[PDB]
Amino acid sequence: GYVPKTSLSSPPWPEVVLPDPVEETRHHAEVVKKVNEMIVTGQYGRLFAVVHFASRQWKVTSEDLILIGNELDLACGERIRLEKVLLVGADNFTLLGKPLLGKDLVRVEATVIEKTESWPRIIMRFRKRKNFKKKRIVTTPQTVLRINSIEIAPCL
Amino acid sequence: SKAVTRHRRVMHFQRQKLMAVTEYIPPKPAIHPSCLPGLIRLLRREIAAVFQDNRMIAVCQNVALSAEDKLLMRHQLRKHKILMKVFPNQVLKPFLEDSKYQNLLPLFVGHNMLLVSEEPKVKEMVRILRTVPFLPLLGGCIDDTILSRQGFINYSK
Amino acid sequence: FREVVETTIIEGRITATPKESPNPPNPSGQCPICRWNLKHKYNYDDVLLLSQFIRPHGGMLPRKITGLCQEEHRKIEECVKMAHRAGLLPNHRPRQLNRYLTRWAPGSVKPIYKKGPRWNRVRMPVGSPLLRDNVCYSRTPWKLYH
RNA sequence: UAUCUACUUUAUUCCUCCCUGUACGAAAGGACAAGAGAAAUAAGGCCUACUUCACAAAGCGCCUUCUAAAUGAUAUCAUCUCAACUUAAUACCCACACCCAAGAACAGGGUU
RNA sequence: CCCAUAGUAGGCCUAAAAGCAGCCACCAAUUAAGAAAGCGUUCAAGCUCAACACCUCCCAAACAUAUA
Ligand SMILES: [Zn+2]
Repeated sequence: GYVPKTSLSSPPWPEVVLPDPVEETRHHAEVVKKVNEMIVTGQYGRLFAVVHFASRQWKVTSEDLILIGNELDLACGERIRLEKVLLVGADNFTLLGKPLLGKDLVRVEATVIEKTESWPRIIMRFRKRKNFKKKRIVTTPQTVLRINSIEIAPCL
Repeated sequence: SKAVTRHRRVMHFQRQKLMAVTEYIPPKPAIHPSCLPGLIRLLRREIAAVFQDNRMIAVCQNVALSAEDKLLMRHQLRKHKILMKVFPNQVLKPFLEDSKYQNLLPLFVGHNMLLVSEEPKVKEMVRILRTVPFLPLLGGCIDDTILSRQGFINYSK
Repeated sequence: FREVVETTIIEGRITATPKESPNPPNPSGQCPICRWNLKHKYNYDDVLLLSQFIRPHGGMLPRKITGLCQEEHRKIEECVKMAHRAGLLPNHRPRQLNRYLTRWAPGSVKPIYKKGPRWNRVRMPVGSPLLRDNVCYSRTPWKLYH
């Protein structure tokens, strides 16, 4: 089944040889052990989590703010554990879940600061030659969360 | 526009998509197939009878003449009981191996005409061929012995 | 091959006959292309394949001598045309704009002064449609018209 | 009675003559090209004369006008080759006030 | 790519019209060339074919190679 080396003999992409799963699962065990040592001995600096709060993914560090487009029905000042964190990164490692991380691994806290309304937000409809002109003004409720801490735990 | 028109009417676009999706697809084999693997017996009986007839044979390249010139050669050899035979070498190459002529297999190719004989007037035939500065004598074979043209000088003389 | 040596004397000398490699991987193929698993796997780029079918003054060899397929003789004939014009056969001369994939003879093509409407646009031929059935390792096939 | 858009200094031909009444044809016939001429138009100028006229502007006046071969494969001959090889824009322009051949105003030139 | 003689200038009609102005037969010789399929001649003579021997100003720019 030999073909001599022409342009179209072989495919143009170079072949990759993926490593065998014995040495590769052993290698993964080495890496997870390293990173778990960095989480034990506290080598990391500040973290960022990607959190699936509400309907969307917020990339988040500690000490910041998120404006959410609905009333959460909590009192201002209440702390909240955001579940559904799906990426956690430090300077030298990340951890990403399939699709979410373990609750025993990462803990993201956030307080409610304020519960506002939005700025007034116009909804106008108009069709020409039809005398069709409606106007509405909508303000959605909003709450602001202050992410207090992303604490990480050695559970690998 | 009517349903029958003089020009080919533009189809609706889903009509045209149906027509394109339901086109004919011919079968393709894995390997292309092209890249895979009476008069004759009249000549056999006739010329095979000429094999047993002749005691002496000769041959030339008798293509180099005119029609009336081949008529002159036909009459001047009609003066003898020698015969001249224009026949395909295509069948004559299996003729020789049938007649056990291994020295005659490298003889019969291209334009040639047999001069089958039992009585040699071939010296006088050479006397006719000496007046025309072409048409050489190709070697013959009397009684399973080959004649070179030097042998035609010796035997014909 | 044989050569005709002359000086007045003219003789013919059989000189330095090559031979094909001992093991075709597909014996009981028909064309020398078919025998070596190259039915769709050559182009105008690869000149080691093209040069074996070319007269030393650039012309093609006839189909009877090479013993090619009819299909592959037209394909090699076309690829050799497309490779002389890309300057990939510089030593097949008898004795400057860079091109490649040129279907037609460069001195024979009228310029497109009125490219048509979008539904009848005169396109520019690139490559040859004899080389449609090559192995495309892309998903989109060869665009033969630019 | 012009508001807006757009715009407002991007060499041909005829006749004559010669070459030549040669080439070519075989006789009848009869070249080209290139050259000299004379015209005409168009384009761009100009006023020495002429003419309308007169510190000037004009024309009827003058000036200038720059695809075809060989060779040759597919298809061993040949073959003009959507076969390959080889061969056949310069010019132009560029740094107060008074008079002006510059000019609607502005601008420009000159003012030794 | 070649390769073309002979009964014969087939009879009748037609000035002669011969394979080729028309009717009819369309047999035959060598190994094989039609009483003839196209040029061609008043008619001829000459040329090929079948068959014998070798076999108002164009209008996206572009781009044929990386895994759907
Ligand atoms: Zn093949």
